[PDB]
Amino acid sequence: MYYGISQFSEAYNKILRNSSSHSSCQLVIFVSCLNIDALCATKMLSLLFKKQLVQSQIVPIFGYSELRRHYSQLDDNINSLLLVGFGGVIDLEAFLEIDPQEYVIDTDSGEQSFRRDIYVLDAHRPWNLDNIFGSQIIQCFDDGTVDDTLGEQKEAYYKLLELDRKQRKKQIHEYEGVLEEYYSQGTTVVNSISAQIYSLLSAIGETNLSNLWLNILGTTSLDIAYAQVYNRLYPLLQDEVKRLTPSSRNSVKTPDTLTLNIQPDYYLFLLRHSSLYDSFYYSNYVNAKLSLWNENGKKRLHKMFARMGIPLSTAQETWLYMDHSIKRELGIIFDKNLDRYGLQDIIRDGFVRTLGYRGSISASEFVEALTALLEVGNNSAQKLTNLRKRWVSNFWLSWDALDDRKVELLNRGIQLAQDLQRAIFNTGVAILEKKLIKHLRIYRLCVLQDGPDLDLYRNPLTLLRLGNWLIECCAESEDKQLLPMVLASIDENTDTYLVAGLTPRYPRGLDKKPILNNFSMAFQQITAETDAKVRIDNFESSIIEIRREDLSPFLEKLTLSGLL
Amino acid sequence: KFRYMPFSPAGTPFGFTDRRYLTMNEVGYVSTVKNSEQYSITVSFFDVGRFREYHFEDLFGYDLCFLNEKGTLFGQSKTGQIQYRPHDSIHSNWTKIIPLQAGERITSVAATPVRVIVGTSLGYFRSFNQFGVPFAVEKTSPIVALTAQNYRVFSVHYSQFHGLSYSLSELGTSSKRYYKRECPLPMSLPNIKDANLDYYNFNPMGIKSLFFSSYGDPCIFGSDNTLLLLSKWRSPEESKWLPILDSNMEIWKMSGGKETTDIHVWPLALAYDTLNCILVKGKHIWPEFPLPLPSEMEIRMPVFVKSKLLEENKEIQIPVSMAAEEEYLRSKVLSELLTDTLENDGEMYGNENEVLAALNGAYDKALLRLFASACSDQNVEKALSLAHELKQDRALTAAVKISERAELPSLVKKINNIREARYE
Amino acid sequence: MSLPAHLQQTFSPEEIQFIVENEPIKIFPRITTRQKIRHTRWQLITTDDKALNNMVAMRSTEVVLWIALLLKQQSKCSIVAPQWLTTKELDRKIQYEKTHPDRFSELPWNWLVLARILFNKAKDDFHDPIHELRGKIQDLREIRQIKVLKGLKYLNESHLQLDNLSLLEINELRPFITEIMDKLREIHTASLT
Repeated sequence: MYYGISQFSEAYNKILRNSSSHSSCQLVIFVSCLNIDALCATKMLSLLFKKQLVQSQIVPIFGYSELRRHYSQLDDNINSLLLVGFGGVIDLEAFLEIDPQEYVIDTDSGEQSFRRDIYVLDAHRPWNLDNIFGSQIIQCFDDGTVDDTLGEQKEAYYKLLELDRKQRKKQIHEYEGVLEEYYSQGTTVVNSISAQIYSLLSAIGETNLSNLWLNILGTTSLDIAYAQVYNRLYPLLQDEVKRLTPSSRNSVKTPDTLTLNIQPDYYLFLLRHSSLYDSFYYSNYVNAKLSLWNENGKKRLHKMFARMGIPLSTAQETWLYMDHSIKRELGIIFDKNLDRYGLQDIIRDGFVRTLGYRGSISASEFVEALTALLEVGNNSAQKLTNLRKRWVSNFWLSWDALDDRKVELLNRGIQLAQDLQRAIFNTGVAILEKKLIKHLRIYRLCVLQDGPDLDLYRNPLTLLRLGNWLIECCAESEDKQLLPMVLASIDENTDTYLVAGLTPRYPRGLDKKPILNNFSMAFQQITAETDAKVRIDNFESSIIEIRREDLSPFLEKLTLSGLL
Repeated sequence: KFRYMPFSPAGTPFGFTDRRYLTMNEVGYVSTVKNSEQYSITVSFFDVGRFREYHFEDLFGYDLCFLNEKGTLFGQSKTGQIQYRPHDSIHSNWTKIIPLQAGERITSVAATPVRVIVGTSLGYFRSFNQFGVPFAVEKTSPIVALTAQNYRVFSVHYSQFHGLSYSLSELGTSSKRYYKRECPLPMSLPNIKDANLDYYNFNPMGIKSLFFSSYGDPCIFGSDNTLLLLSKWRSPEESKWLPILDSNMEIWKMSGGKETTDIHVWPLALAYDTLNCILVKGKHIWPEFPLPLPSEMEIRMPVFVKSKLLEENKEIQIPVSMAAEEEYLRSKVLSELLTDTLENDGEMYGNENEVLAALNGAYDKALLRLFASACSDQNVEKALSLAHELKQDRALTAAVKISERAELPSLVKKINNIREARYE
Repeated sequence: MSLPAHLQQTFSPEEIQFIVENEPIKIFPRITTRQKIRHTRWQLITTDDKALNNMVAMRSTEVVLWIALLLKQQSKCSIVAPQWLTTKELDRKIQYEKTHPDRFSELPWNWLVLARILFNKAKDDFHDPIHELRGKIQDLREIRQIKVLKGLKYLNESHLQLDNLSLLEINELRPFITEIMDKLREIHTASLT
């Protein structure tokens, strides 16, 4: 459909034809900040437009309210827009207040052209049909979803668009019935935005190891929450590492050799940058298998190190200084022992980059560093705006850390990630010890009223770290039914709760068709029904804000909702 | 008995690695990477203004390639699968299978703006048009190598029962001609340790590359590391092969007279006057994946007596008689190639007539530098022969000036007869 | 004043780069700009225009270094390192330096500047492995720095001779050698009647 995978070169050549001149800046990229995949996509896409000498402006955007503000004030000379990581699921023609008649030029002939193009690079679904069919200005990129999945919706969309009494009743309610089933699907991410732009670089003939690393980083960020998607794309990344890696083997290490191997990348927290003990203690997956919040879980961890034959005094050494024999024997120690605890799934092959003599970083460890930069790198309308300014300001810390010249900023990130995961854990234990997860039949509720350094959880990403930790913890327990989870946290200064709706997921080794985030409808439909004050402006529309006293009325109508 | 292997110009073996070049020439290069029982092929261009690189995954395991300015042709030697991929992708790719008998293989493939050409180890020769319509089946001596440039096709044939031979063709959109059919080819096969044998198991003929020069005169670079260019081929009764680089000698010369084993030439194209090639260094003869820049070797006629160079050097200095003998011969052959191009094809850059004028200028200056040696040794007879071959009437004034400076008044009078004879 | 104090009597290293960027360098074009007998054109005013309108892909040509770097910033060129940036020629210069304590070797005036430019911008275009070239550029840098420290024992009222010293090696020493020889001259001429 709009631009299928076969025809990304035509959309790119259309950008060059429309927006390349030495006279002016003509291209704007709007990127959702608070999304690593949109960050790695936009980094690749800027290195491309650098090499083509296309004068461009990148604007990081927090949410839909800022998208309208920034679009409203675009200089009329700007004739191409990229919307990277958002806007596929909203009607952009309605939302931005477009009327195509104010944008059309050279209408002659079975023909149109327009003074602006709006290219949507988005991996979320269900796609809004008035973008994918119902507009000539908005120009979505596709992984293949539309031709493979939307053929009944295409037909239903047009027969209903054409039809502006038995023969009518018999058909208008068939086609509205197809759209009414197409909406009333929950949200999901089905691709990485970076693997889409790498398949565009593959069409132009621009692939190299720097663009491949950004493709691996952008795609790795999915693994925590969309494991089913990482596993589709992972086979395709292995082939590209082989294709681009040079001939030499048994090579001497030199300050200039970049090597991007595929090798064991254990599912542990910041292994190469922390101790072997903290690697297990702060891992989501390990915590979920050993029940590691309570002190019998901590006994199971020591009892494992003792049985592996690693002293606690060695396991706690920083991984560089930990001894040369353990670090090469470790593959054999894990292949012997992890099976006893069911930790067998920790063995994984991943992508490991090392540059010169500065020591290896895995794609997993690098996205933990880049997210920690977005999260903590630095009158309610001012109290929101001077906070959303901070989250736009952090985007450029994560951006600059993608550069190899700036390893000191990556090393800030790798320290911040270890400060965060410790705070997530010290909060996640409080929730499980104090029994704060209430079972409400339709969903599970959790609400942080008070606690130490609670002022972290007002960033949408840090709330999702704690969400993904509580989800892994539940998803491995064999007695619990899988249920949607609502996680709420107060800001004592704004006097709102940040509320996040979370999908459950299957245990990390079991191998089904996906499950979808329908809080994105349930929150809108309850909001439209109530007189309560909320914000529904975030790009991940599973996340909302609500004033303190309105929350209990809101949850009281959420449990009644048939939409979950 | 002899074993037929698939050939592609400048392609390399896998050796111990998981990757090789299927081909290289003036357009670009192609490499294949072994990738868990399927392959990935990357096609790269030396001109990035005209062509955009691409890659695909190959399920079939192609081992033949030919790359030109219109498309890339792939073949799988053992199953007879061929595929043509045009470069604009306005035209579709196409795929076909050609009928191989038991133990038959495709030995090489080529493409022309209007034809795709396939040759096999039993010497069938199958033409398809540019869209995959069969146009012919000939039978020939088995074709061990093919090349094309525009409408010209050049093939090398070999069999135990026929010896080495070549054919040269110009198939055209109209007025098809075969210039030579199966004429004998004056090129050395190898003297049949693993540094050589891992290459000769892959390419038994030792043809490192087969190409046309940029002006469309055939070239071949054999196991003997000598570049042979076919002269005057547009008129078959006057054709000859010229050895225009002895590249072993030209390496020994630049490494200062060390017998040098760690360096090998790998040829890509002869632009006029200069072989584009990789100089490979190390114990394998062929280059590796980060393809080094094509170096340039200027062509040199093989008139360098190594023993004389040894005694006068004991950076290499070349005796000024030997240097003048080479520049006179090199200029005489290049001026004949340009002259025949300009007369039969016409110029493609306006410069070519100004190159030819400058090239005659280097010929007469080389002959006068030989005439000085003939005067120094007072061989008036040798001097008069050198003066008679001299072209410009204005350069023959220098011959009489040199003969007066040498005080050889016989040469003065004889040269004055040449002035009047050539004026008439 | 009109000119900043740190420029008043010397060049900044960025002005020493700008001077070196005005030299010819050999390249392999990856674009054919040459029109056939069977379009935009360069029209420059400080350098020879006739070399750029006649490029043919992979036949070498010379262009001014600031154009080679501007083409190499796209994929549209590759820069052929001079013959003296080879591990053979650098190792002959290192041997010369060790063998002749009394003299600097005949390296070109721009050798440190051009090594630093090409190792950053053209890192893939060397025939030798770039870590051995960086290693020998440092070996040469260090030997010449010893010979400079020996030379400064002779600062004088009359002159010095510094035959093969690079422009970048002169430019670091300029505000020391000339400032001290200026005070030795003032102390000397003051003594005269």
